[PDB]
Amino acid sequence: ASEAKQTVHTGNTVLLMIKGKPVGRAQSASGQREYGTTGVYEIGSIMPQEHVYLRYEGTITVERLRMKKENFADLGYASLGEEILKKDIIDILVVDNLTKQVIISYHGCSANNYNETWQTNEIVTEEIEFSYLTASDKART
Amino acid sequence: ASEAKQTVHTGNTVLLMIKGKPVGRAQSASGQREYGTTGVYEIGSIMPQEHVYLRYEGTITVERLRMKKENFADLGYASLGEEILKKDIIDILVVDNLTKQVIISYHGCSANNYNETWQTNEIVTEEIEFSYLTASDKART
Amino acid sequence: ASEAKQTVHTGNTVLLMIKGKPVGRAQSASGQREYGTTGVYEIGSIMPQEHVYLRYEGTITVERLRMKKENFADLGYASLGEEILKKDIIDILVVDNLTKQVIISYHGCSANNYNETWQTNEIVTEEIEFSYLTASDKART
Amino acid sequence: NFADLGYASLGEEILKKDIIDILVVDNLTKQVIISYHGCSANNYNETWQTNEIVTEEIEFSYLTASDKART
Amino acid sequence: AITSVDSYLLSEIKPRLNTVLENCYIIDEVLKDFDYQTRESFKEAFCGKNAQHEVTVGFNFPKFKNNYEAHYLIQLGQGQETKNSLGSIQSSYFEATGDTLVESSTAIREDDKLVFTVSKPIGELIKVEDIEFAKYDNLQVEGNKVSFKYQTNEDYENYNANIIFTEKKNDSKGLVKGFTVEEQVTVVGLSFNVDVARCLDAVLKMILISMRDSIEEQQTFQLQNLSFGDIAPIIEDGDSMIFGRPTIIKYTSSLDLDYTITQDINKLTFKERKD
Amino acid sequence: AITSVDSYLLSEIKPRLNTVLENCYIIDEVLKDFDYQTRESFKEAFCGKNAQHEVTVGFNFPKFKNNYEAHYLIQLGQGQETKNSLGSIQSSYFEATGDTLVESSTAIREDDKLVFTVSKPIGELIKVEDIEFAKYDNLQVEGNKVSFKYQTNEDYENYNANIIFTEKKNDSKGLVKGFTVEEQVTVVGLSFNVDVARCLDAVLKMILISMRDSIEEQQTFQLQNLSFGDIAPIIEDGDSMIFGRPTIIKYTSSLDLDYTITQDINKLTFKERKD
Amino acid sequence: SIEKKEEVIAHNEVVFRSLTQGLYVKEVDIYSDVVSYTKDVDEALAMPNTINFKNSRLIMNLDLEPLNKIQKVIYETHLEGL
Amino acid sequence: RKKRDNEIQDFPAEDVQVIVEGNEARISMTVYPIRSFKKISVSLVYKQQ
Repeated sequence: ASEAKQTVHTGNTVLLMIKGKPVGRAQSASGQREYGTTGVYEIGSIMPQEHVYLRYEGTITVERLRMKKENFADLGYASLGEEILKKDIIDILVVDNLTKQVIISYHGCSANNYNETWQTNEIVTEEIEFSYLTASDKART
Repeated sequence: ASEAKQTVHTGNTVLLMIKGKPVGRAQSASGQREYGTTGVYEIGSIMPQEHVYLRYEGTITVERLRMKKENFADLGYASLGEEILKKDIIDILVVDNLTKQVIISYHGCSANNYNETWQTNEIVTEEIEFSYLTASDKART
Repeated sequence: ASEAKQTVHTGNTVLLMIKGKPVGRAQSASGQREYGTTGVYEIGSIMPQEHVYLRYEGTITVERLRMKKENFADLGYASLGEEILKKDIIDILVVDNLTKQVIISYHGCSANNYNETWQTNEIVTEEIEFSYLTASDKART
Repeated sequence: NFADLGYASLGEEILKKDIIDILVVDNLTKQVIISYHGCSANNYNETWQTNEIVTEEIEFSYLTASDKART
Repeated sequence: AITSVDSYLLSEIKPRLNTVLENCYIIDEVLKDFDYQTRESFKEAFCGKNAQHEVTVGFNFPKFKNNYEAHYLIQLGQGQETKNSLGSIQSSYFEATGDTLVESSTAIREDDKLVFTVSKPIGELIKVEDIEFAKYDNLQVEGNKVSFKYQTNEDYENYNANIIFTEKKNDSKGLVKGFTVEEQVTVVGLSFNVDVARCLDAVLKMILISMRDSIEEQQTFQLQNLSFGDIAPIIEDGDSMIFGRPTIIKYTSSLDLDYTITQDINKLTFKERKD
Repeated sequence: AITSVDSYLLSEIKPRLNTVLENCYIIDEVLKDFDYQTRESFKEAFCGKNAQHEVTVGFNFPKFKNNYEAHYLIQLGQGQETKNSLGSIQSSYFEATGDTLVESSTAIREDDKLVFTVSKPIGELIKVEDIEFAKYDNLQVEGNKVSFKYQTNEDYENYNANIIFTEKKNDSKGLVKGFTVEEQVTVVGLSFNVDVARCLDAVLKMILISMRDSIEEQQTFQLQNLSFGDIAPIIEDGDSMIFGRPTIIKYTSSLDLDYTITQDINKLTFKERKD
Repeated sequence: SIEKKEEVIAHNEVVFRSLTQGLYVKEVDIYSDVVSYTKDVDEALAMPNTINFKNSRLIMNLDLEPLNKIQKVIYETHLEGL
Repeated sequence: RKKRDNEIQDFPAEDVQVIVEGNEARISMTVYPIRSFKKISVSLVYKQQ
């Protein structure tokens, strides 16, 4: 039996896709958003009379195991030097394994920092952190 | 036997409710309040002569497992871009499972930051932190 | 046998009392005091010629399990909004279970911050931090 | 306050205020450390702010300063 | 108030289990996942008011024989102390209070008030269903009845309500001494047919869920943690084996005692030093 | 909806296993690593629609004999509780909903609309394959059929599609109470020839992978964790030993119950204080 | 004799009974019209016997005998002499 | 919220009443009306010096 009213997402029901290509052996991803809320304090009140949105900052991180082929450097998505200046924006999509419907998409993603670890006793891993213009959860049912 | 004089609250005796809707698969929530107490020091005393309240800052966090439906983004409570500017305030209520009486309510809640984690070996989780104008524990017996 | 010359205090020989009322299901409490000692350095010496007391800062924290009744909010000791401004000072007493003699008392306690945690797998807990004017260990034998 | 206590004035009442003498004192024994004679006011400043404590400042000009009665 | 978890399980299980097996609709919801063959055979056997076969429940090491066709078996299990409190103090009360009860009542027409009557003295009220008595109502308690004023409530002379209240015994104020105990209890279903055991275990899981809403569970027995063992042959020395899947239930509760205080201060005299 | 993992394994395995053994191309891909001798001997025995020998599957402690030449054996294993939720609440629904289904349908020509018909009432729609209905299409559901408007979609009178939908039962809104259970189940292949066992285990691993795409697995049974034991002689008291490599499967699932609400507020009256 | 007694009314409700069959109402349709009937007096569909409920909807069906129902539970003690 | 917007000057928090009865709810509450400034009376005294 399978009652959809209580289902949740997991690692086996999600795909990470770039330019249609599913990135392989991807391990984890985290998303952050900051609206920069600030309160307004009058003289005759310790309490904040109201809150206001001021600034939108958002970053997304991706952890991956470096495949011998189609690594982020080979794919051209990342960069290692002045080649970065010629790299255009990208959109990173999280799409449902079952229906292939979209769960959340990040628009105008741009790379922030690049990390790779070479270790003796463990598989090679690399991490990338992007900064995006806007997020979207459209194209739903 | 059940002597009410010693009972305490637990995860099985509490409900988290928004706009009447009970949020599903909610895991944890924390509440913080800062009165900004400061002392007054005279010249002829190392001791603080008195303390005074100056500033009220309060935040509440919520941890949840992303259901495939009725997630904070789908519910319209959260936001992912400029849609936030059209989102009005909300009130988050913690209500007793037994009696449906209120334990504590936060008024004029506003969103501060949004966090979601996609991981391979664990269920998806998301965290939201709100900033509220005032708290209340009224409507008791 | 029981030789009092070596006895020590423990959780089973102490009571935490406010306004005569013993607070129930209290778990822990910590007390801090800072005299702000500073040295005096002359030109012809690297060593500090003397130390002097300058400023007295002290805080006490209390951890508790939120009983369904007589919680810090219901007791009126804490506050959740502008109600705080009408709350007067209190004295928090640590008294011996055996003799009901006093061990240490804090005078002119005032609330600094308020923390409460709602969790799924554990009993609800709340923490309060107070700032006090003076401490006393009088009324002994 | 100084305005309440009359040690300082806001309006034309200042012309009705005489000189003032200030002393700085040892707390232990109420011995004198230094004294200011003939103090008269020059500047008076006041501030109000949302979450700070109200701060009152005043500037005094004096005729002489003496440190006696110590010995 | 030392809590006998084993007795509580039996008290809750026996009535609720009979009710669940009484109707067929609930059983279908419970056994929705199981195949048609096992589901209906179990229903043909135990389900319905007209069921010839019946389930039984009892404690371990009885000197008689149990219905090994289908039976619930309980044994006390381990216990542990987890959390303490300063001075072992839990709570302070001004009134000697017993259990917490839920009762149903209908409003009665007095002159100035409408009043509900309850089987025992009210002591501490907790809630009347979906009423937020305002100060002008002047809600108050008297003996075994609770009263609220009549005016601008005149449509409610026939109001039918549920009341949550506590049993009052004495005015002797006292303290509570005790601590929290983490206790484990074992439960297992028994049968000579494995399919029955699996259905039996699944039925148990549901009523455990329903017990999460009970008054005793909400107030006294909290923080369920369930653990299931592997299906095993409980017995092999017989014409056929006995199969059962043990389950382990964990609870958090307080072992409390009442300490009464007689040192009530009423007088207070100030005298100045002769000097 | 208590989940019988053991039944789910049998339901998925029996059809899929027969299909895999039916063709030879898939088996070659599965057994690509194995040597030629073992690979073809297994294929000669079980592979193909014309296979005289056949594989069987069943639960433990049966009173009959199993085909010990090649057999899959299952036993329930342990179970544990891992994660809870506040008030044990999982979800809230406005409609009584059953299983989630996938059905295939062809568009039908109505006057204003093109409609698909499904075997049961639609309840909640989830997806129609590769259609993003715009607002001008005015997608809506009616009974057991789903409809979208005809204009600027006229080429699709014969559209052939798959539909994902839920079984609707009642309009009685209710809540869900339950928690998550971490369950382990054991599976083992049996033979009197070790080579067959190794091939048999490898076949199992593949269909477990394929089950990761199943509707039930994606929605109900998540977070696979597989663990393999060492090849051991299951039996020694006979003319020849029985060899089998046990495997352990772990799952995460919810033990849920439906609580129905009848307190539907419809009227709302405001009255001012008499004073 | 009686040493102590008290009477409390648990419920006051209105129950629906068919005029033809005499069976009480067990289940009803979307608009509270009957779909199932039962002989049980107590299991019968019931609603509070309050004026506000009447204004909030007897109204719906014709083969309908709207009956009132009341429950009395009595607590008593005796000292039976020898 | 209204007080924070200065729409209402004061009110009793504890005076509210709520009752629920099947599909109906009754709500009762009180709020103090605002009072405007109406009368001023003045007198003068003339004196020498």
